[PDB]
Amino acid sequence: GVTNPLDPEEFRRQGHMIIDFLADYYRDVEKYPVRSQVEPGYLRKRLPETAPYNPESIETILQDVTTEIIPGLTHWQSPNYYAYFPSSGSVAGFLGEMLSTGFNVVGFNWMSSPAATELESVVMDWFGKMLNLPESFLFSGSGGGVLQGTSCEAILCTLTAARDRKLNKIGREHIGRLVVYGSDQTHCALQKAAQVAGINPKNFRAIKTFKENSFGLSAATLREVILEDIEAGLIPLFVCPTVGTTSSTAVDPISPICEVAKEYEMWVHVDAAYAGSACICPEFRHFIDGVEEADSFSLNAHKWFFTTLDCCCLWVKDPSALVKALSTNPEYLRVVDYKDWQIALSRRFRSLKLWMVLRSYGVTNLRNFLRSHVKMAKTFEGLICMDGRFEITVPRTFAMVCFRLLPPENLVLANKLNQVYLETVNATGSVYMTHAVVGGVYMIRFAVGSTLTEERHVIYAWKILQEHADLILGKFSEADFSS
Amino acid sequence: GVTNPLDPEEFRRQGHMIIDFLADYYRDVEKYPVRSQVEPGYLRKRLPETAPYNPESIETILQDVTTEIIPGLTHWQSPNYYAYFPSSGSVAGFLGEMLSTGFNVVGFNWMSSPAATELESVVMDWFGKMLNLPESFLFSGSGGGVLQGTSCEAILCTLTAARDRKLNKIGREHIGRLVVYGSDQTHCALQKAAQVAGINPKNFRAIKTFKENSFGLSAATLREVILEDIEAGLIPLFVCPTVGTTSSTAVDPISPICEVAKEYEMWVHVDAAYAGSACICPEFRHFIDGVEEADSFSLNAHKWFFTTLDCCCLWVKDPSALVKALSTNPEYLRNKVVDYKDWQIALSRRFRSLKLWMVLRSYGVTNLRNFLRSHVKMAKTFEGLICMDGRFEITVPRTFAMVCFRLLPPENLVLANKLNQVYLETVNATGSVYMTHAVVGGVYMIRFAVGSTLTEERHVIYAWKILQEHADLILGKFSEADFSS
Repeated sequence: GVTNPLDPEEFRRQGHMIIDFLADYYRDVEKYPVRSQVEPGYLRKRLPETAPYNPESIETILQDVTTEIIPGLTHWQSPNYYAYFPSSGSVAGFLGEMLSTGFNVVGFNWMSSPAATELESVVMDWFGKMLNLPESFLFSGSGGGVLQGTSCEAILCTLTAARDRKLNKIGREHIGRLVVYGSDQTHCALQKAAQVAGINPKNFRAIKTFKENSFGLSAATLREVILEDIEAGLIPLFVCPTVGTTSSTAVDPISPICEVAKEYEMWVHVDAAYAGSACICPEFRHFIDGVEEADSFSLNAHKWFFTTLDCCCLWVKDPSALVKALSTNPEYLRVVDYKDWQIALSRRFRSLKLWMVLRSYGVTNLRNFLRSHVKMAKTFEGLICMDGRFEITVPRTFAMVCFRLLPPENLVLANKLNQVYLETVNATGSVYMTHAVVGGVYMIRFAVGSTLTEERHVIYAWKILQEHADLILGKFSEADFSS
Repeated sequence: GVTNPLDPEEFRRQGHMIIDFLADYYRDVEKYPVRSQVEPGYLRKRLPETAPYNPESIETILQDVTTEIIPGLTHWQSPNYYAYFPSSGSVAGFLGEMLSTGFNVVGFNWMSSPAATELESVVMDWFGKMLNLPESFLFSGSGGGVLQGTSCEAILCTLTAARDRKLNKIGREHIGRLVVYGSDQTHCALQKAAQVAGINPKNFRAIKTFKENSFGLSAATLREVILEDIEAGLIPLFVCPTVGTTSSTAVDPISPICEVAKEYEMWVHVDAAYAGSACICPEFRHFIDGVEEADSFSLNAHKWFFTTLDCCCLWVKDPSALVKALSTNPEYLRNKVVDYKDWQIALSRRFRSLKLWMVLRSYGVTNLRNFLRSHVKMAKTFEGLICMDGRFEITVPRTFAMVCFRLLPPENLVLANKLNQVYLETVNATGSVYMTHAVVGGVYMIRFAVGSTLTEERHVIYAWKILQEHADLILGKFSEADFSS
């Protein structure tokens, strides 16, 4: 009569069906245009306006996924996807999420599933030791790590913990004097966290960075701004140095910044959402030097660690600061209770993803995975440098190369040349790159991180960039870009 | 040579293994004790202290899942799980997450995956119309809906939107005077949202409720507290009436609450995290009457709508109020294609619309209505068995598929509370069933929440049998001195 929506045999049959559907997708993803070519509003036209009253077959639904959903996808998993930062995935990460979705437990507390809490603390110590984090960040020592969804939520929680730590000493009425510090390259997640956490919009600082420092935040500039804020009656609270900025993969020097922060009793959060995973490699560990003097450190394992979206790894020195700000149990009372470390109460079993990746691939293969991305980007950088019509705009640090086509007021023309040039390349659907404007310079970003990407795809992307460079420069007139 | 971590054939091979592993789990879940019986710290001692340098096989990991992970699980998917609220799942919803994790796109904006944005707006209109929400909550009309992870996140976003709307008019310096209003039964997600949003802790209100009103918030009591706050120089900002409270599934009357809230220009968010999905059935739609006068409305589709953890559904009359607070564009550009990241906290959004789309299509409105109805019937059946046993008592009216009850002794309250605490823990310790409790109005009561998808009538009857046999056991050897401590 009525089949249970979780019937084991129907789960088995349809599950095998979708596995085959997805394996075919990874096999054929290259045939699709990378950036979706549908028009806004395409899907509402093709779909009914109301839910169906009677059930539809999984066979019919899967066909609609092929005809209606897949065209409206920008294929982050395409090997020719080089936009933004990678949606780094893997078989192991996918299986860990499906085991998490299969068990479907709610990690509201330890008792709700003890493994969903204890496995998280183990793998965060695993990951932290591979990162060579100090014992002050590990359960092994005096710290701790927590898995979250995104970096914005992680930054939000460390910010409220920093806010509550200061306001509980000086009074809640001073919230309108707290200043949050970033660079003009810091990701929009910091400003959003400050807006949600009640920081005054006029008290967010995006400190100017300079080409002479490759747009990394100078501690000398940070101290100048703090003294200005202190003279204006404000209270410096929070600074967020970034390793691997999203625009140009700039790197803020953590140790000089923390030195300035301790003088003014400021919380330091190190944002390494993308590049942090590379410090698993000994030759890249120097990029987070000085993290031992910071209060919190975060990276997105879904960006450059194969887990699949989403898995944010947050290490803190003082988890009590998170609990004091995020727990709802009375202030006096304020086993691990992870819900008091983050926003989400109905936590997902995210540690399975990280556990699967670490076990299925091991430290050695994971290092070489990240190294292969960096090496393919180093090759792309070498190909650019051998073509005198191009220019590397900032030093490459982690697997992303920023470059621009040069023209054969001059900056505005060059910027327009690269916007048109990039746009014709993306319009082919053969590859996908995004851009950034750093120091007034419109530059193209080539971020090699898609798991399916091999050297032949990077070389193929170089061929298309060269062919389109031949096209635009061959018929170049500066009046065509002087508008 | 090393194989690509996303190799299609290896994905196919290992994927089929997990599907078989999970199907075996659903087939055999009844054999495990529902509440995990491990000791704290068991896992750290069975697992290595460092990550392995060399790869391990999926067959080895899977065996470790069986011997190390599964024992440390409390099986929310067990048909004998009646604790808290359900972790409502289904085949269709699991497959939606599978396709979402398989495509693994990032819904940062419309261009990053147009389908990941447009499908969400379609299905939210689908669900909203199934809930008979007014057009002011739909994209067809004046409003819109957004999919988030959890209701606390959804309440936080809605609260900061209400905060910014007020503070943009009167000035940011008045944040220390804003007051957030809830009942003493309101879920702690509201208080957590107020703590994050910068609301002063002494300006959070947990207004007292009374057994005479089944612990629903009285609009007259709410108006009394507001006048006290106004007379004390405070600014009432935000009230969150609940349909289906967590402890006793109480329901707050929405219409008179917004009437009070309209008088003092307050934002109203209707929290229906658990019970909200039931109102797609016309005979339960009356429970959210008055939502036409609220500003926002939320339910957890992972709680009672089969998606899977997690899927929170938030409808708002004015999405621009969310954009004004959550956008990082400068304030003059927010002051004017959907960009869902500005409706919520998450920037790197997940393709959550697949889950909801899959559930709605694979089962349809009629079958989905009957799924929820069957849970209510089974709970009403459980309620009937309780009344026929004179040793038990129903403590609050049953509203949506959760029954509150307690064992009665042969103050009396302290002894009765201690009796039910011992009684409940002895039942949960068997591992045959799992139910949690709540102290409402000074009364310790046991909660029986029928929502796990695999739960059938035989499981509810089985749980009633377990409760009766323990009742016979506790009361057969009853002595007042055994509980008067």
